[PDB]
Amino acid sequence: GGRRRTDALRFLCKMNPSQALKVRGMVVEECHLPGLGVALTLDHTKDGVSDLVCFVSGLLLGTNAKVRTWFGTFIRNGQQRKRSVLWQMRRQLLLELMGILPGLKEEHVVKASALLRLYCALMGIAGLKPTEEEAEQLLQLMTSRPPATPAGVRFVSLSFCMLLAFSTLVSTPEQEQLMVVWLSWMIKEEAYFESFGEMLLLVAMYFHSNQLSAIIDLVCSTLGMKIVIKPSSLSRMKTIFTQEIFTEQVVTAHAVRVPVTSNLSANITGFLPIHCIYQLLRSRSFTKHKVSIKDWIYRQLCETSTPLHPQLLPLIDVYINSILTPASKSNPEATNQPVTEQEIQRFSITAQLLVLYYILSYEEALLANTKTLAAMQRKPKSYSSSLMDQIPIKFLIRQAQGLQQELGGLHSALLRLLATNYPHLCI
Amino acid sequence: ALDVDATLEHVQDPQNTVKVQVLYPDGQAQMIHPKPADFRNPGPGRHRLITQVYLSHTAWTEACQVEVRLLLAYNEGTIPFSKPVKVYIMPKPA
Amino acid sequence: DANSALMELDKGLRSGKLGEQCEAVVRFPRLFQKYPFPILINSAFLKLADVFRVGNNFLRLCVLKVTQQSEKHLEKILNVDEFVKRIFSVIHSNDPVARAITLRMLGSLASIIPERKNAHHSIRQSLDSHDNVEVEAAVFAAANFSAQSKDFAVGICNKISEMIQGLATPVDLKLKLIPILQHMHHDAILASSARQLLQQLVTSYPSTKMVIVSLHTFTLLAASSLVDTPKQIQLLLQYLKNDPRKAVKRLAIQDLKLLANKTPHTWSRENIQALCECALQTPYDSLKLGMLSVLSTLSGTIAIKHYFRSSDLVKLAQECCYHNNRGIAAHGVRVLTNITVSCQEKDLLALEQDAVFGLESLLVLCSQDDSPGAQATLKIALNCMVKLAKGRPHLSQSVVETLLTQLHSAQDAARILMCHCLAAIAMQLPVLGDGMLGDLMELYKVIGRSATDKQQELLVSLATVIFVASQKALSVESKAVIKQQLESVSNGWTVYRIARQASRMGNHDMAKELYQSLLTQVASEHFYFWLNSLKEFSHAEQCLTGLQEENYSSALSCIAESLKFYHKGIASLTAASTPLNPLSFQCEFVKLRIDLLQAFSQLICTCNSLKTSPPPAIALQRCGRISNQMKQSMEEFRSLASRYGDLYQASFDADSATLRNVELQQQSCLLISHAIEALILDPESASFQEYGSTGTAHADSEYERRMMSVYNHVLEEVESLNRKYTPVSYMHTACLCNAIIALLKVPLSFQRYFFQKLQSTSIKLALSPPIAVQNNQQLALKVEGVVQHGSKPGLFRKIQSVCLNVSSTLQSNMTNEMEQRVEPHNDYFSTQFLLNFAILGTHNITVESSVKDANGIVWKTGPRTTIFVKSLEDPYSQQIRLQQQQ
Amino acid sequence: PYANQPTVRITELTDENVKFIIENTDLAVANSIRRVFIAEVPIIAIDWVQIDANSSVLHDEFIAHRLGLIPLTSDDIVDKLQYSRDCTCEEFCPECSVEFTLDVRCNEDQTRHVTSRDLISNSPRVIPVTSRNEQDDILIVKLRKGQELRLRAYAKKGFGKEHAKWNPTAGVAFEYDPDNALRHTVYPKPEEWPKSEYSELDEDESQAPYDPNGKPERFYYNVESCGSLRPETIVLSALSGLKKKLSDLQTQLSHEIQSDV
Amino acid sequence: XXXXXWXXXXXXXXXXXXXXXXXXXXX
Ligand SMILES: [Zn+2]
Repeated sequence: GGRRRTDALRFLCKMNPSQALKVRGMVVEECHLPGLGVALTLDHTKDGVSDLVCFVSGLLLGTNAKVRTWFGTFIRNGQQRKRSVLWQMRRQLLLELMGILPGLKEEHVVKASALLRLYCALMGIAGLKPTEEEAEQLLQLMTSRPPATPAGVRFVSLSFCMLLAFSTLVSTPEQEQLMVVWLSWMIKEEAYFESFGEMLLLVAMYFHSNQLSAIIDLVCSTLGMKIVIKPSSLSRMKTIFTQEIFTEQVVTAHAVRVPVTSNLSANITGFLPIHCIYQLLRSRSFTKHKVSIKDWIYRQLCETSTPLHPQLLPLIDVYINSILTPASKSNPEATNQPVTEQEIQRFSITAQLLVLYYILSYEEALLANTKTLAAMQRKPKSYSSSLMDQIPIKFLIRQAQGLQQELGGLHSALLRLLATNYPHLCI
Repeated sequence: ALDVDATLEHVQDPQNTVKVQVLYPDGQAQMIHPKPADFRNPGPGRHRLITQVYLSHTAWTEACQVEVRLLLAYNEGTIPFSKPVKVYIMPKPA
Repeated sequence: DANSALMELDKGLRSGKLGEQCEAVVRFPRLFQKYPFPILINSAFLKLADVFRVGNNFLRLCVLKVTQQSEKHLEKILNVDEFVKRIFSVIHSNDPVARAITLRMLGSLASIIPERKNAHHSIRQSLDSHDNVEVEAAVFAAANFSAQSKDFAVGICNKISEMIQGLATPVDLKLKLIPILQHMHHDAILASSARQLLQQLVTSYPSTKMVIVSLHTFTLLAASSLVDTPKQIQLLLQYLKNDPRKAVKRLAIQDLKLLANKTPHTWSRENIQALCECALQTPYDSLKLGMLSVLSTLSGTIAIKHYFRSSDLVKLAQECCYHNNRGIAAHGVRVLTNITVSCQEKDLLALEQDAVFGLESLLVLCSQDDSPGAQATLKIALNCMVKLAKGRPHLSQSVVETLLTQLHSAQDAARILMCHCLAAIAMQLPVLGDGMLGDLMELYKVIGRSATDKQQELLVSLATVIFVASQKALSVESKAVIKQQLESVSNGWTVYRIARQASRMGNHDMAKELYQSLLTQVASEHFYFWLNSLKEFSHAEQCLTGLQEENYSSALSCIAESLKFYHKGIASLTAASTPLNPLSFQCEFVKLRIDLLQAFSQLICTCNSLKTSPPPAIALQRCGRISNQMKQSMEEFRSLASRYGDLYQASFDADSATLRNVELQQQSCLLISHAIEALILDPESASFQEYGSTGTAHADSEYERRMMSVYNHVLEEVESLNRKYTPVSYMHTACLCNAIIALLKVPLSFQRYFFQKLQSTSIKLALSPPIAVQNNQQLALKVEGVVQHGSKPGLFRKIQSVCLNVSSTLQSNMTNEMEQRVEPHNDYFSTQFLLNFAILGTHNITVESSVKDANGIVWKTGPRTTIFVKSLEDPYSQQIRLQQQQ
Repeated sequence: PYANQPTVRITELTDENVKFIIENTDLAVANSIRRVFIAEVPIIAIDWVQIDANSSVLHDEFIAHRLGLIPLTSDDIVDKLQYSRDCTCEEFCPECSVEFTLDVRCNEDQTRHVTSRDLISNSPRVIPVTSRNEQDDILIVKLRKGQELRLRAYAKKGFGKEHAKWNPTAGVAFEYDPDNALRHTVYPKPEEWPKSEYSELDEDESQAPYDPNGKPERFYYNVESCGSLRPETIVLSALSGLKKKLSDLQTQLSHEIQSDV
Repeated sequence: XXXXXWXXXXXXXXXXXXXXXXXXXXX
């Protein structure tokens, strides 16, 4: 019933090649005979990437879920047959893979990204089990060296999220060591952190916290689709980062080299680097590995937009605790220009209010800590009284009153600090 | 039974024009004609309407609503007359 | 949890420390925003009132700030009496600060306690207190309560009057005390008494601050209470022409500006005459500019028709047209342009050229300076000359010519605005485009790299006016533009915007080249697929330009090549569809274009199948298979018309231009269906008096002009060839099959909704009931939805009613067809449906969300959410039913 | 001084049992969870039988006792139902009870098996478990010719602390420390003791080395349902019920502290 | 001032177009 129809319509489209892929369009529209449409887009390929990759990427990744399920069931049923148009598709896709693999050229990296996300779609929805040659060529394409363009950043992000997504395509120690040497090469690279470094740091935090559930969500968000991963497949992946690749020392040293989220707010949702920095400061990791977080905290506080992110106040609180705990001493914000200049070039009012909140909370922590510190004289390191004269506390809380709804609990906590510490400003 | 109290103001002939509409959550839009006996007239241009309208339907899985509305009828069609008012109704099974 | 967070910030207000207590108080508005539940807002407000009653004055001020910030939530507390009573208990405090804070509470709560008489008495008593903060708070409370209650206003009007003429009251407190009379807009006699008091008050206290405040509150009373306006306008004009202070004149000017913005129709001719006479004999440019701003606001309304030869307004506009001040010149030009385009009398023919040359002089003055204030006057002048060109068509040639002559000798930042003006003019009058192409192309050539920041905007605007001006294609100018971008701009965003404008105006070969130049510049593969699809669409529309005339074989070749490229493009376009911002409109529009082109190709195949495949052996009927072929073609084209209509109804976020484009495509396929019907199927039944009343052809674009010209030509050919031939005719196939060529000769225009998503709105539609319901019971669909306005909520349209249609289809038909038009009140709606399931089994129900706008147009936009309902039977009822049946 | 952070790993989910592991919690919490599994998860069971006719060889108390032990489907209805003592009706009402009717007359020479198919509910969702739409039906009584059983039964809400007919579980398998690292039990001869199902030792080992710093965590469960509730619903309603008991005790303790102070 | 200028009035920047600008601008 199927082969005769496929041969008849392929002969008809051979007789009329002008409307040949219009019949592929009717195949997609009617959701009948998928292999016929595959043969139609294969037989008429005699610039860009190719038409086949666009066609099946649109099938698997389109808005229409019925077409996606129909093509996925087609590929799933075609896998069970003895090694027929599905194998022609796979051979064409493989020879397309070798057409760009060397690192990659700066113009072929987007083509490689599109092919790689096509393989994502195939192995995620279709249940396609790649061959040994397919897996070897795919992994060779994983470990390429892009020219560190934003296209290259997208390329390495997709490759890394596929290593997380499909850990069943290595199965060999040689591809394992190739993977980890590529990972170390990507880690020691500096221009990638301008992003990909946020993803690397966040998945390192998630394996250290043994989450392995929003790892799936991050992979699904980066690939842009839902895949069943079976996190027991990621069990060997966790031990590679946890014990060998992303140790606590190197993730702590990476935590300061990641750029801050520019103009972060409650509008910028999702799991941000500020959350990972807050989790590390909760565990006192920076003092445990002698890494300076003062510069990163100041740079993150200096760039904030008019809605208040809910993580900023706990981050400031745990940073102050990290300064004043007897475990060690994180360096406070310096008394000069990073505070005086910050409260004079055109810094945001939320930045000024956050710095004022940090200063007043540091004052209360100092006054509630020296009763039981008994550690060192340089451990408190109190701010100068001449500095506080340059801080318009009443003025800043006056602006904070007018933007109460744009701040989460910052105006409230600043009011509490003012009422406890400066009752002469609360008349 | 549902009791209503309508404050009709400046109605020329409320005896034969003012009608009560009950609208169930389904398509039922039963239209009730009040009798002239309970169109009280406490003043010039002021009228009071006190009817005990009657509501019934089979079982509901949840207390939905009912829509009670006064209507004005003319010699061929009817137009909305009062503010739409929602009343909660819960027909429990026997 | 809501109550858990309420207890979490409730435990802080017995802390004893004032800091944690004010913490607890000021956390309340965030709780109100998170949990807007009346039974919980009630308890929160009652304990806020309790801590107000027992707390110190700073806590009371914190409660006041919370109450001010939560004014929309305090209408839903419903335990008003005890809450207001426990706040009001500390009006009797001997502390004047506490009394002041309570008066500010009462004024803050005046929306929910009008006609509350003890509050009125407390405000009246506190207005006579000896403490300044208490009197100021009483003034604030009186201003709030007078706005919300007319019984408070009628006595407080007399009280405020008697304590204004009371000289024990100081001047500054008088100044604070005048604007209470603004809220006298309740009764006509109340407003009249307030106006009499204000008239005595202005002459009684002729201080500059007193006259400013009294005139402003008199005009706010006159604007709010509408039966005061002509006498207020004449009072303002009298004080503008007689009072010598500049501040009083400035308030009179800005106040007449407010009254002209609000109610321009109530201005008499005498008021405009008096304002013009004020503008003639003033010596100050700062006052004349404001007076001309008021007159230019009045000029754009119907007050000119009430005003109307050469009058004082015309002479004033001519005088201020030639003024050394640029703002005065801009206002005079605006008045002249509004007078010119307002009517068509014989007197304005002289001042038409005056307006043109004043526009040209303002262009030559405002272009070479690059001042921030010069760009505003330049925008005013260019908008005025756009209005002059559109309102009156014949003189547009001189406007275009002076823009072209000014373009070569102006600074760069001025050139973007003149390019915008020239593009706005050229889309309405197409005959002016081709004559200005050479000068604009030379201007494009002489750019090179002679800018660094405005170069990108100037490049995209000047390429835009090239594309609008050139109705035909480009041969060497395209290569010169390509070389200019390649040498100058490596920024691919400028290339993308220029290609976007090219595909907007139908220059598709240029767009194809620019999209080929852009495929290596993107980072995400999604934008790569999007750009590749755009490249293929532009290539296919370029391939459609090979239709010369009457050649149906070359027509088939060009349509086949265009179809090949165009659904290669849709193959690469659906790969760019994302879960977040999918390419839904683009995919539907491209699919409809594919279907239209395929139907065109099938119809040309039927043209050829007239002469080929001769008629059957039969002694309408006796025509062969071609009768059924045109029947199927008519059905396909009518289905295409319905699908273009449902795309129109499903868009709802497009411009007027994109909606007009979709309507044009729908009219195209409707025209083809009617051309089939009226001269193949049934010429006798069809061809009624379908004479389109082609009067004011207000076609906004050149593409629209071409489409309606093609429609008129094809309809005239169909009417002229209605019954002149037998239904199996060579002229019928020829005229229809050349109508195909005439329709496809004009290139397709991709509009803004294809490229930019503005007014992103949707329905969440979170319904609440495979669910199972008993056979005897009726299911209740408590369906609710929230709309999601993105950025501008009402940029093009606004939702008036959300029409929900729900129907039930058994055996997962359509028996529970229900409809309810619910109105969302806070961008949220909720209604409840009653669905009956007598037939046992799985019932697939679906719910639609149609949106009716302010104009009454139905837009089918909402999701089609489906849930399955199972009708399981009671075991007792099943046993009873089987016993009764058997 | 604060709460545990317990984790759940579920190793087997079936319509008849749930087999899960709770880690990082205390032994008392785990044992109380098991006790609420057995005793304090409310289900619907028959607790009011009116016998109208009983010609069977089994007397009325016997039939009523057997009817009480028939499990009924209780999912998402036991939460809506009030307790019969707490409801304000005079007799039973739909808001606190489910009415059952049985009327079997044996007129044939063959023995009539009165089963749970003959228990006819007035609620479509509270039905006997064997009547769900494989397994046979719970036999109530066998009837010979001439014998009949007509009765009206009312099924109400209760928990296993009152009567074992409201116990929703069959077997609550509970384990901790399968290798006896804590030496909480002391084998005189550990060699002859069989390994636990959750044991993590080799065949040569008999028990783990003694851990002096260890506490009981990693509690192993196998909650087999009798069919009245889904086993996952049994666990969820047990956690909710223990939470509710603790919250009620918090409320009464707060009132008592407020009244005393 | 054209009422239908696409490049002008770029205050209503979308999501796809903003990302496209960020991707094709700095390149
Ligand atoms: Zn009851």
